[PDB]
Amino acid sequence: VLKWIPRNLPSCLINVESSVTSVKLHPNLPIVFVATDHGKLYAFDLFNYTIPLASLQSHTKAITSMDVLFTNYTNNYLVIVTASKDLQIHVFKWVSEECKFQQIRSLLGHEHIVSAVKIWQKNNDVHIASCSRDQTVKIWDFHNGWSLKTFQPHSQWVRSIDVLGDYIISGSHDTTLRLTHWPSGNGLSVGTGHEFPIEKVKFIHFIEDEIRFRTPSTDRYKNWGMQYCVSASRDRTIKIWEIPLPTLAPIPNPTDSNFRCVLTLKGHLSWVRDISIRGQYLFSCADDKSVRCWDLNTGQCLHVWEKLHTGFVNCLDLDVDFDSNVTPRQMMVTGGLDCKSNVFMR
Amino acid sequence: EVMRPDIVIPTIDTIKHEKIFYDLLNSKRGIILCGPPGSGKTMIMNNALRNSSLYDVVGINFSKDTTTEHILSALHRHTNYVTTLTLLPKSDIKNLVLFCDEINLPKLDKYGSQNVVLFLRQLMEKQGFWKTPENKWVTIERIHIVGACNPPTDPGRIPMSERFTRHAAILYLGYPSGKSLSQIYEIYYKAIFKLVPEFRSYTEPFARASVHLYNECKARYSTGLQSHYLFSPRELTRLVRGVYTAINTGPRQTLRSLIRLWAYEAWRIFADRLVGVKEKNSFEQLLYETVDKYLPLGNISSTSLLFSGLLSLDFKEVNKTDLVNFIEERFKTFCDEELEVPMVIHESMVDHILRIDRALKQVQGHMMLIGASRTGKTILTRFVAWLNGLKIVQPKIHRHSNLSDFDMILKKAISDCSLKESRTCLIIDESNILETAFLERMNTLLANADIPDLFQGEEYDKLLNNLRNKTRSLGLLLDTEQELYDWFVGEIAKNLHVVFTICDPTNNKSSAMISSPALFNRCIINWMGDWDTKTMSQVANNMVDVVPMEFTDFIVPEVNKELVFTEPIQTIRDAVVNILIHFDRNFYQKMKVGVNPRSPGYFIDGLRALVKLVTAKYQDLQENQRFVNVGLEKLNESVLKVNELLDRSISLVKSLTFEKERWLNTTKQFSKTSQELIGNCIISSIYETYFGHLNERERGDMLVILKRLLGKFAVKYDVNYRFIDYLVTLDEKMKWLECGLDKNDYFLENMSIVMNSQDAVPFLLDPSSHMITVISNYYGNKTVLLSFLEEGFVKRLENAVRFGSVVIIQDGEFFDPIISRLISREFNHAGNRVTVEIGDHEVDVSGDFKLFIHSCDPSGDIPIFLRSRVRLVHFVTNKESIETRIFDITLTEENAEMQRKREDLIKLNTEYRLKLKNLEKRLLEELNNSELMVTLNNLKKEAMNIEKKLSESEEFFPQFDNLVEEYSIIGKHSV
Ligand SMILES: Nc1ncnc2c1ncn2[C@@H]1O[C@H](COP(=O)(O)OP(=O)(O)O)[C@@H](O)[C@H]1O
Ligand SMILES: Nc1ncnc2c1ncn2[C@@H]1O[C@H](COP(=O)(O)OP(=O)(O)O)[C@@H](O)[C@H]1O
Repeated sequence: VLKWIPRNLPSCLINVESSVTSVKLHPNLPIVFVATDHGKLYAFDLFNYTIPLASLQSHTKAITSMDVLFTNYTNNYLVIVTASKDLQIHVFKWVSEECKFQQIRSLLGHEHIVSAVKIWQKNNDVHIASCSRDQTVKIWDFHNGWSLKTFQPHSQWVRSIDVLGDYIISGSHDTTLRLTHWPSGNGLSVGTGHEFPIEKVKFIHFIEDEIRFRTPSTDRYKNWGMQYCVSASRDRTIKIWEIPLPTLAPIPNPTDSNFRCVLTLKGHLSWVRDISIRGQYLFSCADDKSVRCWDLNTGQCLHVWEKLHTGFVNCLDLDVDFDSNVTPRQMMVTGGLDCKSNVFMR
Repeated sequence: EVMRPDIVIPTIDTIKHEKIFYDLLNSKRGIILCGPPGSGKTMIMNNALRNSSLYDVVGINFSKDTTTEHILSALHRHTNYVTTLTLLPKSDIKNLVLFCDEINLPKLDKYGSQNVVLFLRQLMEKQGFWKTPENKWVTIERIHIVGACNPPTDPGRIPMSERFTRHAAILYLGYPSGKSLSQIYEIYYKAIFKLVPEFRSYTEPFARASVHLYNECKARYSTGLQSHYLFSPRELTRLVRGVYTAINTGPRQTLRSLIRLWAYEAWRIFADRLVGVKEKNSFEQLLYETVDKYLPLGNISSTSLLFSGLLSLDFKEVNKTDLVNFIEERFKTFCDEELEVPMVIHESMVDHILRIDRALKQVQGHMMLIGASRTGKTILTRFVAWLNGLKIVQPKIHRHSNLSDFDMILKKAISDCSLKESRTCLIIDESNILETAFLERMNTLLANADIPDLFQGEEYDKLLNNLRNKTRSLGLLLDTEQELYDWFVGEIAKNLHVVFTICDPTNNKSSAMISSPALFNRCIINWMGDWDTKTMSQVANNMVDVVPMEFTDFIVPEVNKELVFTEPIQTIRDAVVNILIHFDRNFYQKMKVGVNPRSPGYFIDGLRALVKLVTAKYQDLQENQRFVNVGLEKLNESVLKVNELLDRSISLVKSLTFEKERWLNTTKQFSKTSQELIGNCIISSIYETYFGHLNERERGDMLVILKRLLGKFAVKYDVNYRFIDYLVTLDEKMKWLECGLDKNDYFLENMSIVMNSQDAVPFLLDPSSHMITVISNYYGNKTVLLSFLEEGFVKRLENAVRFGSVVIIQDGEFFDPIISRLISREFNHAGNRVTVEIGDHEVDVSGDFKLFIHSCDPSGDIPIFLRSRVRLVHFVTNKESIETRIFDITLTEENAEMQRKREDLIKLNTEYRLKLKNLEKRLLEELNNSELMVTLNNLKKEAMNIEKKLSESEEFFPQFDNLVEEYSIIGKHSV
């Protein structure tokens, strides 16, 4: 149920007026979300692609990334947050009765182009993460409407981030990664080994089901929360990084302030644009009009999906399996610069 | 082992020369080696000196300006001053050998002596020298001297005194024979082809083919054609190294792939520097003959060989279309990330990107981009460096600078390359070399892997401290000074690639750059030259295919095939492209440019101006026709309703008969003006962008040329064309006249060019210094007057661009290179904000910021970098201006009342005509937005009153005509 591999040909083709920059899968109902270089935010279902569910132009420029989440409360809706090149972040409300888009509010404050967005829920509290060319990651509060933390984890500008509880890792333009503890806002470790700027970085979430890189090593490091982080850059490589253990407000160890080359992998002909984790397999694409599936165990490209897009292919993602509230269904969507998108079913 | 420069193949001649060179060293006798470039003097002495543990090599390269202090600076890091004075080497066992390359290069003074030659003969004959700062005699004890030189018959080589060569044994080395070259390079090709055992039997034909190609290139391309057509075995070693690199970083090869790869390497080694297309075709036929006679495969032209490692993990030939699309997407990303430029990519650009990338991948890989200005030298260098991840360092050399700023910039660049291991591309323009000491620094940096002059003394000590700290950071075990400095120079050689940009190779400074011995034998000369007409066709089609083009009838003319360089004519787009290319060729031919490279900046500027002007004019014409059509339809509907079915409506209908007639006439002439819209748009664009630096006579001549060439390609234009009537609006005309323009149409035309240049900053060449006052009246108190010759000008300009005030910079012939990023309009858009880099710190652009450059010196000195980007406009007085000014002066000093009445009447008449034109505009707007009848009647009555006033005012013109006829003799004698 977790070893699903996509076929060699998509069953549906999505036509978009402009290039697709980001996609996201609805964890509950079969609806995929489509970007637009013109700045539109589409809504497409997996059975009738001939007509959009909704469409609007709220951004004067193209968008960079999208993310969704269905919140839970022990005391219930899907929230859409989108960042664009118009110096603003727009948070949208997705209704299910009439299946339209509703605008909640717009976030301002970033000095230049915002690029990545992360959303998480913990202790019945939700926040929105954000990084831009202002070389500062800014995490804001959805309910309060004000920022909660702002710090500089890199000399140059940060392109991609991810959040796992109280830790956040940043991917910048200067070929180095920085792990920072969010409530304290201090750097912990640095990672060298890259020669080209990072495109997207995310954690290797712990799963329980025998994957080498998705299991803890020792009891204390199991209690740390996470072991590995996966990062893709423009040197056509995706690198797996071993996080050193800090002094545990964590304190950086002077003798353990450097990362380690757990596993580096090659095989892409151009800049690896995105990464995703599903079971023992890692999915990725690049500018070489190809989609891959790299096994975490042997570190070898199992399947090559060649020439799915005439131009560049930008975005792909899977369903989250580490979260109990989200069922990891066997849906895959890929979006490309050729103004077309491919969705894989079964 | 091909990449290692210390490898030799022992032949008879090599071992003979090496043994006698070693014997002459061991005799404590001076040695001077004479031979043509590439003979192998450096090779034999390096070979003879690695096989000895008793001698050490110090490498000095002499240029046109080398002094004694350079020879001293190259040795103080190698030698210790001891008082036993005595200048001993730092080592106690090994001796020292002073390789002085190109001894003939240092020049004579005005009294026929060379300083360094006399210093060397003092070093050998007298065994020492007098230390200048404290006047003491230091005795050289264990330093030998080795000279390498070329025969004096070569150009740039000057005779050497016999008092020097008395003490120096002389050996002559000629070029190796063809058989020896074939043997040596079949050994090289066997070493290369060890990687491919399937084709190990083709080594000898490949080597003989390479040697034959070398001999035919050396015979055909001699110095008599071009000053840099110097070929040597070093070219063939570079060919071999490129072949090895492309084999090593490539896939499994076939025999056809080997032929194509070797041919591409030969193209990039031999035919990079070829200027004329005839020599390129000669090299193509020579390659065909060499392949046919030696290695018995498709077309082997330069553009048909596109080898690249961008599209895969290995170096291999790629298709054209996928490479073009990949480069277009990468360049869009580059414009999004580093700097935004409106550049479209063509095939020769793709080839230039490939060869620049090929050179930049190499260790110790430099460039000399020779070609016209605005060709794409530095922008493609930056793009290739961004693809490779290199760091761009453009030196901040400006006016009021000296060697100290260049030394600090190069020191910081070397420190970043070595200590910080930051891979760096260093781009040197021809305008960044102010003095010949700049060339000395560049030559020392390229010949060796350092500059010993900068880092000497306490600078040497802090270098040692920094390098020990960095090496201890990297965990490398080394203690000696020699190993540490070898690591230093290895890091410098590995992580630094100097790229040279030359715009005018005929200039003396650029000739010194090209003819420099270390800038020639180490760099990779890349003579791109002026754009060929195929490139112009590609860029022109690619930049006019995005506009609404086909909206009128077109008949393809029957023209000669030879004059058409584009695809066969099928619509007006190819006709427009051919017209623009042909006019560029004719303009550059008539200006007597000679063999000088021709800048395509005029062509690109005219293309962009045509695009924007035809867009604006078509929008305006479509809007005007829509308004006229809906007004006529509304009038017809109202007339039909009145006929089918009260006094005010009837009066309005009857009074608007003239407007209906005018609307019908404009509707009838819409077809005529749509026929001629493309033609006069082309004429206006070219007339704005090409004729800015021209006088009236040649402007009229080239306008006749443009009209004839436009009628040749069946593109219609306006027979009664006039640029003032087509661009200069009446509101702008009155604003300019009240701002202080002359009544001459030449000056209004020039200012119309000045204001209608929103992309390029205008150059105001006004000797009378009147345009400064005019523009100061134009922008009111917002304007500011700066100067290149004043102090604190940088801060004034920065404050002016923060506030957004309009800037006029005086003294344009003293151009300051710090504003070069403002000149090329390199703007970084910070979201809604625009920022630019001036000097050393970035500054914001407000949006209402305008830049003007003024110069009152005719026949001044405008650099080609400044010349190629600015809309240079001459303001030179002529016939009509003299006549008008003399007439005005004599009227003012004879009868001022009549002159005042005449000028007031002219101003009132033109104001009344403007009010009339705005009034018909108001009637058209009111009828388009359909109380109203009473307002229309009032406006019609106002029009009638103003027309009657003008008719009454037009009764004094014959008196002015009589005054003109009376004072025309005074005017013509004045002129
Ligand atoms: N065994 C050999 N015999 C003769 N020439 C050789 C041999 N091996 C290499 N060469 C050639 O000699 C050249 C060395 O020339 P070089 O000494 O750099 O010229 P210069 O004398 O102007 O410094 C190399 O490019 C190489 O091709
Ligand atoms: N193929 C092209 N299409 C459009 N513009 C071009 C092209 N090639 C060059 N340019 C123009 O040339 C400018 C950059 O030229 P640059 O490399 O700075 O010339 P140089 O090296 O002589 O200073 C750009 O502003 C661009 O407008």
